[PDB]
Amino acid sequence: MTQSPSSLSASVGDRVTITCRASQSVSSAVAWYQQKPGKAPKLLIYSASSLYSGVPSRFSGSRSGTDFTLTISSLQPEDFATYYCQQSSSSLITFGQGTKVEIKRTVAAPSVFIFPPSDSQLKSGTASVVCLLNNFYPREAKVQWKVDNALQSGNSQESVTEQDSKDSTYSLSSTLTLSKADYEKHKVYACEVTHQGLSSPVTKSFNR
Amino acid sequence: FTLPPNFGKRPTDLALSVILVFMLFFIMLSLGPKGLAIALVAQYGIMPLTAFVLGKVFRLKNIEALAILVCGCSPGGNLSNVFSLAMKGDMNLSIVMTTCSTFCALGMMPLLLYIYSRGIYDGDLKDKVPYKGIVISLVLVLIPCTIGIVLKSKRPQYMRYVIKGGMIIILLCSVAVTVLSAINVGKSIMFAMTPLLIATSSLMPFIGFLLGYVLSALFCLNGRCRRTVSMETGCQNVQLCSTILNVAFPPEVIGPLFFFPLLYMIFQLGEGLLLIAIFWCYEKFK
Amino acid sequence: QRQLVESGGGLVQPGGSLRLSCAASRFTFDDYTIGWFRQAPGKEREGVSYMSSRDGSTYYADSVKGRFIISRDNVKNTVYLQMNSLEPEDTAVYYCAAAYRPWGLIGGNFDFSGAYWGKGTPVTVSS
Amino acid sequence: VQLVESGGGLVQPGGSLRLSCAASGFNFSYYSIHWVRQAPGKGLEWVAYISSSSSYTSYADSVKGRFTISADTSKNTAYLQMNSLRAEDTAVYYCARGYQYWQYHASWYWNGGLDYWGQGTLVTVSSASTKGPSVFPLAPSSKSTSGGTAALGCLVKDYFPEPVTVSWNSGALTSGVHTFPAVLQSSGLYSLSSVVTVPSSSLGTQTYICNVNHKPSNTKVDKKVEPK
Ligand code: NA
Ligand code: NA
Repeated sequence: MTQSPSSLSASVGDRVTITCRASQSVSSAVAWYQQKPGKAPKLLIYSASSLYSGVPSRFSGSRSGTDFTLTISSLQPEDFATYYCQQSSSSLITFGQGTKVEIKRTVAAPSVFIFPPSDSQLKSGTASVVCLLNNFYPREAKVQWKVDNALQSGNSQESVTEQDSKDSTYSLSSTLTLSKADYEKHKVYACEVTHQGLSSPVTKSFNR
Repeated sequence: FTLPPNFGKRPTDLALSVILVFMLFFIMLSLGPKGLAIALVAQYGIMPLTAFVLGKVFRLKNIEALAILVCGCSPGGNLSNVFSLAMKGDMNLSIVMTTCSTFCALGMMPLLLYIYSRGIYDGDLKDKVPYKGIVISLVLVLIPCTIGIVLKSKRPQYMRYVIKGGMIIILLCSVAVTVLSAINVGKSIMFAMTPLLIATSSLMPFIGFLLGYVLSALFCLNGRCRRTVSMETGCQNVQLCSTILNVAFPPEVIGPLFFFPLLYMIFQLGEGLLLIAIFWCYEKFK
Repeated sequence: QRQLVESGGGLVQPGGSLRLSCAASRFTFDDYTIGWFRQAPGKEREGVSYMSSRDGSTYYADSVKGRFIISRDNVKNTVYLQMNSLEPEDTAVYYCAAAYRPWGLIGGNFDFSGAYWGKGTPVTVSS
Repeated sequence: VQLVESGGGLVQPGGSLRLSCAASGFNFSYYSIHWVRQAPGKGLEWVAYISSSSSYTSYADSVKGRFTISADTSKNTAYLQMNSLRAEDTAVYYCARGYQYWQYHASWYWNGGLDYWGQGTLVTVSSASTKGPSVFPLAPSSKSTSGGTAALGCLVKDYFPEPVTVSWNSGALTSGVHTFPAVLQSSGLYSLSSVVTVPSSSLGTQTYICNVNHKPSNTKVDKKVEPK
């Protein structure tokens, strides 16, 4: 199961359609589940059309061609979760990758900040630098680390937070890890980020 | 025509299943190799086969034939002990015959029921026969039978009073069960005493009596051993068969079919009495 | 499972009809009380139609009364369940039981203890 | 209907853990018990199921050979013996219900689905020992958008296990408090960063304090953050 959408943007009161194709000749009337962040999944539609007992009539399931679709007519502020499709194969069931429904928003220009490593961490023996992104939309962004105009990969690690409840905006922070001998061999550390909201890429650098 | 509501579950239904078990304890307590190994062959090779042939010949229903075969699979009863003494047989040897047949029942009755049940039910044979309930009863009734043997050996003096006490307890309990079960089942008795069931209840003990004698004569036995082997084959444990049918089987499947052992007991006793009278008259007027 | 086999289940539109079957493996439904059950995801198994097959007594659930008709075929060892005017809430997996009752129902009640159970045939009623 | 799972805890990569699913409120011989796992930051993944006995029992390709599922019809409990766990088995294991014969009913028009689910016993697999968190301040630069918006942050590194919390000024400030989710490190440890936004003019001439508490380690070490 490779659901065509994986992160769809929509707003309250609109209609949404989530599709889940059967990449096999064993199509078995996919069942749809809903999973809220950090909660157990709940059955929504079984046999690809029938509504589970207690599910609102809003939820509906169709089958166009060989693709199974899930349609929500009037998206309520409680229907923003992850939806999976399950198919019973020969002797096993397989869930889909899952499609996440978020809240739509206008594009906001990302704000970049950099913080040099503390002098207390210097004596520890592991220097770490990090460049942080705050209140940027949409979530799709690319961050690169450039040291002395050189491209480095594999030492980076970024964690994105959930959509905020008030403004519905994310936040990104990528951190770099370096040894205590390699960190002192370079003069300037620069963080490069490309985002949809920025007309031109911006770079923040600090002198060691 | 129908069965009483909540049949087999009322307190009056549960009490009757308890008096039958309290009965069988004293019935099997009051009872305590060519000639002895021949009686087992004639009892577990002729009586179950006769019970299976008669049901097919009379075109009995499946449940009635299963009850018939269950009655023909139980071991010999204690009536042969008195019948062999009354026909110049061997009471002492007929007692060990009955005890050995009872002990072999635990391992032979389920085996014979499993073999002959395939001749009654073809595809709907699963769960028809409660093997676990039958073997539990068969291994539980071996306890009174063993304590009866060890009681007479250890304390022979009291046994003369214990046997009379048991003989007087069973006689009243028999009426207390024949009345209680009849009241319990109501008018459904006319299903357990149909003309076909009555004919099977009368032709079975006679066939056993004749075939045991014929087989014993075929094996070149003495006139005493032959005459005790025939009536050890013909007489069966009607009380143990009734207790099994009333307890192990579900009440909804058997219904009033656990009353057939009594109709078999009266016929076997009547035919044994007639055979004893015939033999004694033949001996006197010879 | 192996004693009773169900068939006829399929996808039908709301307002249509279909008929199931309960063919016995190798025996007759003479001393038996057949009964159709159904179990949908979220609810537990419930009876929809019984039959005494000794006197013709029939039980119908209050949700299928007037729509579902249970019958028997003495010459084919099958029991049918004609389901007319199906509604979207009728979708479930329909099973079929058979309890050995040579003497009929116990007084007037439909018992199914120690009964043969089929594997069930799903029925999806949707547009 | 209520499904309760238990038995999930920390275990080394190669140990054995037995998960139990206590079922109540329904006939255990009418339904099947499934085991669905969800890795952190990943989708659902079916593992195994058992109806009543070993005849109806199947496993996924990724757990075939190691895991072994068993059921106890006496007390309505299903077991999942997980032998020789690898480091990719750290996930939340949900217990679900279904039809007794779901493979027989599986066709182009029927899919009963997983009716009732459990809560999820998170079981982690790591060859590391628990340790207290390490706090390092993130001093903002003197030219980090001076005169307007300013960003203050904190970094927590090398703590085990995952559960940890961070408080800003003893939980007396909420003006843009972001706590990024913990990320597993290549060395087997965990890291977490907390950041806030502060105004100009000497950030309100007050010293921010970073109350970080690690319950398993009972560690409440704290480091001050100031511009430099
Ligand atoms: Na005897
Ligand atoms: Na006998």
